[PDB]
Amino acid sequence: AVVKCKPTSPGRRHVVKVVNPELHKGKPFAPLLEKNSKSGGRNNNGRITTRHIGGGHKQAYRIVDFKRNKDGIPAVVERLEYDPNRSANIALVLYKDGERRYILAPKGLKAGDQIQSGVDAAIKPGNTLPMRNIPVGSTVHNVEMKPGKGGQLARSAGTYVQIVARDGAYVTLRLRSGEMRKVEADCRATLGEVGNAEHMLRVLGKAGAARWRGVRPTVRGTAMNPVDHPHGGGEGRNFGKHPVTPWGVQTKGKKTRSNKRTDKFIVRRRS
Amino acid sequence: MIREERLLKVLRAPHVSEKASTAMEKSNTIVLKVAKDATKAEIKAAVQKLFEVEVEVVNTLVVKGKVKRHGQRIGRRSDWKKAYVTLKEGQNL
Amino acid sequence: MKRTFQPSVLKRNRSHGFRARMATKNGRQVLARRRAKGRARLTVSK
Amino acid sequence: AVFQMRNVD
RNA sequence: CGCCGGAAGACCAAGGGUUCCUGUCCAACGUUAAUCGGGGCAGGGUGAGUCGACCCCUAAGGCGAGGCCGAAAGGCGUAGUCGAUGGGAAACAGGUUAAUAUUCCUGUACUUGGUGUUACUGCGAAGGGGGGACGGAGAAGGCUAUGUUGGCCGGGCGACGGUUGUCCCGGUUUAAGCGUGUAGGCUGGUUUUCCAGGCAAAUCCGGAAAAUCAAGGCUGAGGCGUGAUGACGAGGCACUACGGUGCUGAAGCAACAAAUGCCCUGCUUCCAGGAAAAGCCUCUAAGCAUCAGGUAACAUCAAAUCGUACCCCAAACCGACACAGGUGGUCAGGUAGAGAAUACCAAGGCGCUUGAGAGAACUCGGGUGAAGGAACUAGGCAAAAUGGUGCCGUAACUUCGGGAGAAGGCACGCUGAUAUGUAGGUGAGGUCCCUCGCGGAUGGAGCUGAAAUCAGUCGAAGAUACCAGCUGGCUGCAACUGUUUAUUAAAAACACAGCACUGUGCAAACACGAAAGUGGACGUAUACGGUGUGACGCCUGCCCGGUGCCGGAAGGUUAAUUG
RNA sequence: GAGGACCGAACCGACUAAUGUUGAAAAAUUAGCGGAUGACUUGUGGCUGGGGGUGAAAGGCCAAUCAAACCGGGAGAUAG
Repeated sequence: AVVKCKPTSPGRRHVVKVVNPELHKGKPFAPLLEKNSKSGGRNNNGRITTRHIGGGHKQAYRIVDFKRNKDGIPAVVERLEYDPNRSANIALVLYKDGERRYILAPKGLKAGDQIQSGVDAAIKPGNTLPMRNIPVGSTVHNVEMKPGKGGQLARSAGTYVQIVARDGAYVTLRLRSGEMRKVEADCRATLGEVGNAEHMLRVLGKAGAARWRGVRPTVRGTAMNPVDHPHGGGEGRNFGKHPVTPWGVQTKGKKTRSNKRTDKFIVRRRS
Repeated sequence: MIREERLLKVLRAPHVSEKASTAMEKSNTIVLKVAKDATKAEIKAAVQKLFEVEVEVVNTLVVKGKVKRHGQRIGRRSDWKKAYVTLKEGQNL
Repeated sequence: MKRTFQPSVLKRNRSHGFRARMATKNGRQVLARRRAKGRARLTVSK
Repeated sequence: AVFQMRNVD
């Protein structure tokens, strides 16, 4: 339930906060917390391998149970909690043995829900069961790319992946990008979709809003110099040159992809 | 500990001064130079036998040698360790 | 105006101390030249 | 101080 | 006499390295003379179980057994190790020196270990859990540092009209520790049984069933006692190298105000969701199991090594100088005031290492000026002016927050009365209730104290000093807050949220690196990179010939290769 | 009690003008100014090393020097 900010002073007028009242305010479940120091975008060489990354508020990473290895055991939600690292909300479910692990939150999730991973598990949202048991066309997220590896697919908020086919050991998936890709049926996946569909609505609303996100200001290359960027000079803005990356790779209209090994999995290019 | 021979070199020379004389007539703490190393305990044992008097408490400090110079050439002196051996009611010489 | 020289003994020994010369093969060669040249101070410290 | 500038006549 | 007094006072770290103290000296050092000095020479000075370092632990990182990789040098990195700007046990008052004091002395203490005696008893990791362990902003409340007034004690009857009184001056200071556990804050406690969890196990944590009871516990300033029969103490008695040393030494209370300090690592609230490990509290395992060990009372021993002087916004550090520059943290008095602004003062430190004159131009820093009031000038440049609080009132326009303190005015001192000090705030005695405490109600003295009305009064001027917005209109540009050529350009330039295009399915694209390995990211197309444009509103037309690129695979053309 | 909110010290920044120009100072002082709860400032300690680094982009900055730092070497380079 987004609420547009009132125009009290500049840098506040355009802001649109995305409040989430059902979230449980308070200190995070401490033992699973661990350090996540900012890299600054630099590597071991100390070179800036990736620009426009630095600064921002400190963040603490939290482990999440992608594998859902505890099959059979019933689980119950305790409370939703904010995750700085990801657009998707995370929830601290309570296993019957008393063990606790974070999990991505399905749109149908509420406090006290009886979600349960397992091969024999009933088909309700929030469950994580292998796709071989999954009916065609159901909304699916957190799909493993490899058997038991975790679930790299559809981790982002509002994402969902339909399963349009099941022929062979593989099961075809419909990615949010619209790109088609085969995946083995043995891989685990979560039913339904993550509920943070309101995430796109945020618009920051000020120049300093990106500063805590670790984002750094972008300098266009036409404003630069020929020695620093291929674009530049010309005395008074200008342009002329065909657009390019600073390292000279052609921007706009050049597929940089070159994997070959994974082309077998690519049923179709994204549209 | 003793090892009598190590103890003997600790008491290389007494260090008389106008301030030290006041320490003996009032605080009853004899003042003398000691070895560059050693410890509070070894200095105490040196007084227990050779000075044949009981020690109350030992205190130590290190005065840095003042730099000297003559022309472009310079000549730093040498460091030495002062010590404060407080004496009990049994003090003599 | 602030001077370029802003002394700190802790930074000095870490950057220009005898230990830094031994940190790499290139640094050990630096000491070798000072010795053949003859010097009162192979490095600097206290 | 020496300065710089240019003598463009 | 004059200056600072949120410092030009005081302290620590950084850094400097005897500049500290004393005697003596004046060649050179000091922008002058110099008996003086941060100068020459010599002597003296730095006292630690509990201040800090060392030590234990860890961040960003560095190094790195093997290993991976690279012509060689070398690069990366595991287990490890190092790394404070962090965390981790414990000393406070008085006195003394020419210079050092939480170090020595005096008084009262405290922590962690070794050993011994006695009592009780399941003790034991590199492991599990708990704890340590943390954000921004805001709101007050309860207190202390500290201040004012009164009381008390000691001293003073005034160089000139008054001053034995409602007068003047000074003091009224006391810590750690220990006992007490309040103002508050947090949480329902105890017991029994069971478990797919916490790599092994578990009495601990967690989960599940019951029973019982309602206050069980933790945290916590400060106050009150003790510490304190003292110590300090204005001022005297006494010797006196006139630089001081011994002895004695009165009162040592109350009320109010009160913080930026404390309770507070709290509470409330908001996204931007807020280090790491050890010490510490517990749990067992491999084990010992009458032991060793564990806990408690007493006694004893040990707490080493190193720093400790001086300078600390400067004459000593950094600036070639005894240089109008630069340098982090801590201590925060009186009056006025919103205030750490500013003026005058306390404590305290200084009059800044050339002076004495003369009173020309001209120059620099200021004051005032009759008449005019931008006529000056590239240009209202510079000066001048506006300036506070309370109240009245305030247009076009707008994204309905603005514009706006728009503009434009009134009131402002002192004294009396309302009320010999009011509204309020603080709060004693008396009275009563108490599972009886640092209680509550009742009660209202005393103290403190604005703001207002009326009347009177003085000056040319009462926000009188310092302090302290000039305002309005049209328009260009950029949305705005910011950032930018350190050392001639602060802008229309850059950034900007937003919009769009394009690349990317994860061992991603991209980037560093001959590689290995990292970053992206411990992210997953609502994500990330690149490019363009630059809030918002109205929108964003046409052209693919040329150039670039995508898509397409027959044909034309064509390399190494085959010969 | 919200704000890259308002006035305004510390703090940070350096728009105007005078003085200074072998200055007290190889960029300061004086009288005004901007920001001052944040895209803030700063202490301490690390990281990126020369055709490279870093840059809210001035080709600025990298020890008073930067359209390619400094040191040593080739080197007594070449110079019609």
